[PDB]
Amino acid sequence: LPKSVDWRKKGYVTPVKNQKQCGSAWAFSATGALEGQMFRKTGKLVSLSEQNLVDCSRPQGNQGCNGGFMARAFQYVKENGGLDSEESYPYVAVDEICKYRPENSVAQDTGFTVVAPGKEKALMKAVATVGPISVAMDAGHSSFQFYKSGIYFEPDCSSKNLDHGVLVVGYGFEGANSQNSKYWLVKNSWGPEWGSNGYVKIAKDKNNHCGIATAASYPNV
Ligand SMILES: [Cl-]
Ligand SMILES: [Cl-]
Ligand SMILES: [Cl-]
Repeated sequence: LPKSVDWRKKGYVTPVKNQKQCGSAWAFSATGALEGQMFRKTGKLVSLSEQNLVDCSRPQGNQGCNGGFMARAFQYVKENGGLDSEESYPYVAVDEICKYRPENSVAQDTGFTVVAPGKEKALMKAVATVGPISVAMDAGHSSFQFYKSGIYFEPDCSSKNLDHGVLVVGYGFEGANSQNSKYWLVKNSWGPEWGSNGYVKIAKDKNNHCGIATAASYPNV
């Protein structure tokens, strides 16, 4: 596998978004993964609608602004036959009536692939071969809220009890040795002002830190 990967440098990733006061990170994680796969398939980067997922995927088990899961979102896109663009179905950060319009669909998936649970090496293979990967993590810490620089490492982090969905866009390392001081490149949905331009480096190969490889998945397009 490559010593480092950064799908942002290849055009696969949209600018950082902001979920605001709605518990929809699962939807931003899912649109980010679908944006990358649609780019890999067509060469066009098109921002996708989180609101479409918030409003319409209750049957699949999502709860809108009260939480959800990325795999359930990919399930909805498969069952639904499509997903609207951000532009045609704008984000308003509250639960609303489903307004899915097939004529505005710009994405599709046939299901999704699961990374083996807990395997950082398996997550590394998927990031390297596929593109950006949806992942769950434990983000419930002030140290995460005020993250700014460096490789994030929080002793209080759980690898099992997770509460946030994010997007792994690559991986890398500090210094000249590719085998140490490793990190995951993670896209958040708290706006560009949060973190490092909306991104965070999470410690890699430090026993599945914050659960990054516990529940990872990507859409099949
Ligand atoms: Cl999931
Ligand atoms: Cl840094
Ligand atoms: Cl940056």
